[PDB]
Amino acid sequence: ADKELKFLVVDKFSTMRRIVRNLLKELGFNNVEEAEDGVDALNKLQAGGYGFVISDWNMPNMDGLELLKTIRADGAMSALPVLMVTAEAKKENIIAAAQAGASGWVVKPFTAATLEEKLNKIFEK
Amino acid sequence: SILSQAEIDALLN
Repeated sequence: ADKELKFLVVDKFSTMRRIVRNLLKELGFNNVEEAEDGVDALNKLQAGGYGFVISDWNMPNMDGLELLKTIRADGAMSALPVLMVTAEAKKENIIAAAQAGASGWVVKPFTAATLEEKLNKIFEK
Repeated sequence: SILSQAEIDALLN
């Protein structure tokens, strides 16, 4: 993929954001921005420039599902890739997310290999 | 019902 692709990493924990950012760096992706919740994320996204979103599920203010639905209904970002990275793993939620258009899902804790593979996968697709 | 990465993989990845 375009090494210049702009990623948005959304998670309440800076440590998790750090992990994701580092792995992206490993893959050759350095154009990364961070967000603490769905609202901040959406705010940045609407400002323009993004090519990929990595987000947690349960978040204050605006959760991953709402973020996802909002993105999918947007006139410009409807197809924006959205990778869920979260501790959440209930069948119901996987379904709802699948239904809503999530591009992928990685369960925390994840191995570097897992995240990287899923990433590559989405780029595929 | 908790799905494993593998299981989830079958529907989302």
